[PDB]
Amino acid sequence: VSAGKGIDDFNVIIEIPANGGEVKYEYDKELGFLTVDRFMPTSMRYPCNYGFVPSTLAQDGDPLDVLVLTPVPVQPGVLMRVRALGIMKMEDEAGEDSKVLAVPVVKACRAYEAIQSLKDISSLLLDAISHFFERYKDLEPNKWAKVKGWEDKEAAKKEFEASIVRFK
Amino acid sequence: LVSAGKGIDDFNVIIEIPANGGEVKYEYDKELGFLTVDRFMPTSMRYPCNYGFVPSTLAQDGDPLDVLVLTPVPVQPGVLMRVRALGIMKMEDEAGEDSKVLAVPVVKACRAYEAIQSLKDISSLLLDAISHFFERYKDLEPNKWAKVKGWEDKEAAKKEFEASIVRFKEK
Amino acid sequence: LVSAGKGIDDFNVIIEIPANGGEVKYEYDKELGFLTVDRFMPTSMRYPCNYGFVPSTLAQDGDPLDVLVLTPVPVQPGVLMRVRALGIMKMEDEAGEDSKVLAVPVVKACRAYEAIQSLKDISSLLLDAISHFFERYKDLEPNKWAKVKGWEDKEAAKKEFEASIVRFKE
Amino acid sequence: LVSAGKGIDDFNVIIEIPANGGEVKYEYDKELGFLTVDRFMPTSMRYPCNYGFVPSTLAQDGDPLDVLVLTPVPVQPGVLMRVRALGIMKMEDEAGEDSKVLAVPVVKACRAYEAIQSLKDISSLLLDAISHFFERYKDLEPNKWAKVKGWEDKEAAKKEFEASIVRF
Amino acid sequence: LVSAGKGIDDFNVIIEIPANGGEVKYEYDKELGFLTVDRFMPTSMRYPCNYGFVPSTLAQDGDPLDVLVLTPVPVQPGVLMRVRALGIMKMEDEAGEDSKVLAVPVVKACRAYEAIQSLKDISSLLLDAISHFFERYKDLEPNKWAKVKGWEDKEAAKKEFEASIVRFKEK
Amino acid sequence: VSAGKGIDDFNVIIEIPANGGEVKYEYDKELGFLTVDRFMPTSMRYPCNYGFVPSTLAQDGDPLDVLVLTPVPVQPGVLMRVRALGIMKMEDEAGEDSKVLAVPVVKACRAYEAIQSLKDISSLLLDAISHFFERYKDLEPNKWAKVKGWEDKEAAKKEFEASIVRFKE
Ligand SMILES: [Mg+2]
Ligand SMILES: [Mn+2]
Ligand SMILES: [Mn+2]
Ligand SMILES: [Mn+2]
Ligand SMILES: [Mn+2]
Ligand SMILES: [Mn+2]
Ligand SMILES: [Mn+2]
Repeated sequence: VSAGKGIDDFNVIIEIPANGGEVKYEYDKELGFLTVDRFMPTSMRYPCNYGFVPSTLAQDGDPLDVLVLTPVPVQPGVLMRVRALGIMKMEDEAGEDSKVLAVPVVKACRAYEAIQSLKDISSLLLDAISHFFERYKDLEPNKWAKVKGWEDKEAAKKEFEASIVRFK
Repeated sequence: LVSAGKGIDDFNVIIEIPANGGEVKYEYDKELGFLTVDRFMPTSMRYPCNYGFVPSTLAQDGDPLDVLVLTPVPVQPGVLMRVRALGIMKMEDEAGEDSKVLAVPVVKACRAYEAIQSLKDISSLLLDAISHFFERYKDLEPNKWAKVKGWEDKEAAKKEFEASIVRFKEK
Repeated sequence: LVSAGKGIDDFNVIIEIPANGGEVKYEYDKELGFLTVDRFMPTSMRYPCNYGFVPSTLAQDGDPLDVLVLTPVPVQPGVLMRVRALGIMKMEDEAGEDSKVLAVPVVKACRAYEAIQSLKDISSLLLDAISHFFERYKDLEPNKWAKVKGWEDKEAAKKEFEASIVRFKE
Repeated sequence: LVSAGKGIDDFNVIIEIPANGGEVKYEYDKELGFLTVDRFMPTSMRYPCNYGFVPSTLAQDGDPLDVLVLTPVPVQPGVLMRVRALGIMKMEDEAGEDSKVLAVPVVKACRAYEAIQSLKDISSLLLDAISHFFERYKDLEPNKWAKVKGWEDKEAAKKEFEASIVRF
Repeated sequence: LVSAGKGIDDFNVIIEIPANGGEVKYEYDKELGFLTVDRFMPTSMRYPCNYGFVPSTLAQDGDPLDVLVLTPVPVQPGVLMRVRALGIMKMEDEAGEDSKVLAVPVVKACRAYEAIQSLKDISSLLLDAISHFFERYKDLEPNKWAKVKGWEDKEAAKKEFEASIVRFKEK
Repeated sequence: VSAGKGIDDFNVIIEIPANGGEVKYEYDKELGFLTVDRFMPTSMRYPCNYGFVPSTLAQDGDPLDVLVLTPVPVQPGVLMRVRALGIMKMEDEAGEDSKVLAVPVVKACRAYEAIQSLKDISSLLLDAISHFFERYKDLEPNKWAKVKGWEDKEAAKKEFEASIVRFKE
């Protein structure tokens, strides 16, 4: 699967739906199956859809992670075309592991057409997202996470581009 | 790789939208081998039944044959079913004519529907709700519109089905 | 395709029906690479746990080994997971012996079930509800029936497991 | 407090268990004016239709008349609705005879079921599913049994309804 | 006896239908003290927001004043909440006037909507979806009719609110 | 509505269902309605049903808070009979506001019949519960909570009885 055209139109395979999280799925490219990663014994729920960009490689060693805001949750395993608004910088027990924040391309979501950059997102929503990643590992032995903050679309673009070159 | 099936009485449909869904509209991409997001519908309308297509077919629309599938409960998108046609809904939108085959699961899959053999056996109010949905689900989309002409019997459905298999074969 | 896993303590399962599902019975078609509708259940019942099969195995009924998977929340149909067996539900139906392994996610995947290590750690009522389900869910289907012999330990589960793999490899 | 309604073609039902429900059984406490928890049920059985009672009636078992209500979608427990009878399910359990009126919403409330005027209008397969539920849902409790004698017409339903209003 | 509340910036609403619901429509019965079933909708549509009424008010149609309430997530039918008006949707049905106040929760209850103070703060796409719904939701119901005229401002909502209180008091 | 019989069989009116919480309901005794308190900004859900014991009065000025563990979530606004397993001690912005932990009476839930004390509950569940009340007001200015710890049924009973007294005055 291609990574997509670019930062304004790239592909994302959804692993976890908005409002999900009690079970964490991970896509297994080798087997071509959506797989169970872990059951999360906590009261936290994903504030948005969660997935990765195919044909990319982040420092983490996994494909680039993506957070996707949508009007309603998307079924895990589904592929969708999105555009970046910015990027969330964070680190966990493994190291640095930022997540791009995206919405669907205009062709797929007219309701979000007015949302063009990170500033068009309420700080409240960003706070809730940051809060989720700050705390969702609280009850997991040996696991932790710290959100450094948010950066703009250009930062997202750079990490996206660098992610393409790192792949192949 | 997936056959259209045996015939009008037992053919394959891949479900893209579950009954009562539509807020998010999925579409299967044969090239990628993934169910994909087509669009998010901003309208208050919801699909009145399951919606999908017959693999290995080609309608006059240039897209695989559309199929509405009535079932006791909604089916998960991305799932393949065996169905049988009861008839076909004729309509027209901005892109011209279009038709939707109306089907139910084969008897083996749904004994409860065995007595349903034709459009006559479907609640007139259900057929009306299906018509209304397609009449109305494009109301808020710019440069798009739709109009339902009427319903036609199983034989008409059979003709469109057979023809769509031919078009596919010749591609 | 997909291996069965390494052992009775750590093997692969593809989920076909989610816990609390069943109104539609799905089956995974390996030849087509699609989850398919098997049939719609006429009875007003629901699966008491997730239901699936072990890839690259072959039970006596001609299908891969059946597996019942207990999880904190239902798993989406079509998903592959890593599990470990607690025991096996011995049963026969209209097509012969078709026993089903009872499993839970491997520790790595479910810390909440770390303490569960045997059937005896499972609620007695739950096991009863599971037996009752398979005894009854085919009531309104002509010529279909089930008789559950009873539950047996992990060792019974292992032999059945390490026997279905032989049939498949042959 | 709350009347039984106008008649067999239009009477009141307080819903206690929604169609597809059953994992938790509610019952309405008239003395407190609250919907309460009755019991949680282990069985994998789910109610094949909505379940409730007619207020201001008295059945054999000392409780108000039981009603099964078929609707296009489940109804929230604790809600009051106006229904019309199609017939009556005759049955006996370990505590004696305890029939249940089968009903649908009045026409003004559900056009969809307008064509359903009597038991004959109900598929025998749905009746079997309902009968099966009440015969099996107490299986996990030995020495607790249930037997459905069969289904009787609207006139038999009307007799029991009026008889139960008498006792009250 | 539940009062209408303090005023247009803080009044009471009893929710009857949750956002995204509607397949069953409920009505609160003050006389019986029960939420009741009004009707089942055949149309394949869902409410674009929560729907309820202001207690201790009387609209021209003999029922309490209708209110549409936008919230972050659906509210359970039968629940009371404190809201503030943004405007009013003018509409008529088969019998006559049946306008509906549009509201959001008071700031105390919903911080996230603090910046929303007038209709212009609501996306026109949502308002269009709401208007479309009320124009079309009776389409399949016999002897019913609806026509949405447009949106009016907070001052208009206030007028209607205060008058409907007057009517109630007048008996 | 009375508080019920005692610590082993008392009445709870449910306000928030297990797995709910996005809308925080609160029962208004004056109006006789379940009402919206506020919408919760965090991406979290109650790890169990939440409610109160009628005809009680805790120190914060409200009826005694109760957490009820059930096999499935209970509809908000419903009354149920429960039995205490223990009590979660904690302070919030409004001061000491402990919450009794309970399960249904045996008649209502025979599956929980063997659960008689906190020891009988998964420690991971207790941790998920403590964590929830520690964090659920994170994005709420001037609201905060400190869980002191879990205490036994006798502790629960003492608080229960003390809340009865306060209500009676
Ligand atoms: Mg705070
Ligand atoms: Mn990563
Ligand atoms: Mn088409
Ligand atoms: Mn089998
Ligand atoms: Mn009875
Ligand atoms: Mn009105
Ligand atoms: Mn409190």
